Amino acid sequence: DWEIPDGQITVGQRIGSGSFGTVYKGKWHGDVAVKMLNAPTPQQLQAFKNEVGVLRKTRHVNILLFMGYSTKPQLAIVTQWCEGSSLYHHLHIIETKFEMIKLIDIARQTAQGMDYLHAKSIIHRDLKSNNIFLHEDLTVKIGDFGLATSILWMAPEVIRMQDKNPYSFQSDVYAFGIVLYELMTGQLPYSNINNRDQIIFMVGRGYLSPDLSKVRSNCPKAMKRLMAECLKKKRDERPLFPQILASIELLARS
Ligand SMILES: CNc1ncc2cc(-c3cc(NC(=O)NCCC(C)(C)C)c(F)cc3C)c(C)nc2n1
Repeated sequence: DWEIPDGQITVGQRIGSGSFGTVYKGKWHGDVAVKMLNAPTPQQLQAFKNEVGVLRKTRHVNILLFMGYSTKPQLAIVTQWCEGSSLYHHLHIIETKFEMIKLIDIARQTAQGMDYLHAKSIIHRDLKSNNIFLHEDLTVKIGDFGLATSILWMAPEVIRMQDKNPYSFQSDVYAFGIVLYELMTGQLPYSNINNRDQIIFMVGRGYLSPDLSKVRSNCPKAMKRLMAECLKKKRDERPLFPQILASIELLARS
């Protein structure tokens, strides 16, 4: 079992809070991250069993490591502690300038993790650079580091919400396409539009899409074509991760 026996965790500094939990740094055989999700309602009890259920199906280096869960006093999920910042932070907050080979490597490791989740029939549903951690500044850890459950990474069919369920291996691929655009541009899509509602309406109709012409000239053609393919408006034109990963792997070998 992964139940952490009671009172073994030394909860330290609070890292963040939102409507759906509070996250702390803890001590449990070393540093850990602890997310505490509250007396708990049945909506909350169910979301807890779901996240635990999904986490415990994963053992891969590019996916954040689940370590256990506590049930009392509060519902809590315990994972490894990550050191450093999200890809979002590096690209758009402290604007780190990475060597092309490092951008491509970030791309590779994210594709590795996603390929993995999908091999297990796990749809992420919220992949964004903010949920890509660069641990030790070198290793990608995909998780969900947010506390609020996000439109720039949302596939057109997700926005319309007309074919519901709209989430699919392919909506994840789209999001990943938006991550590659960030990698290869240093920027978020649609930065010259300052109106959320319109981006929403325009992406969902296919009126607006990421400006691929902004892609750095030192980016390999093959990476640019991969981006355009992932970003495809009609979901089943998008490659899946086995194909996505093989491409990044192929181009890196050059
Ligand atoms: C800042 N460092 C750091 N390290 C580790 C961190 C770990 C988490 C975290 C994240 C999750 N959830 C989580 O990552 N869910 C998505 C998993 C999936 C990719 C398999 C679909 C959790 F259940 C518990 C915790 C503690 C969070 C929210 N933030 C973290 N922050």
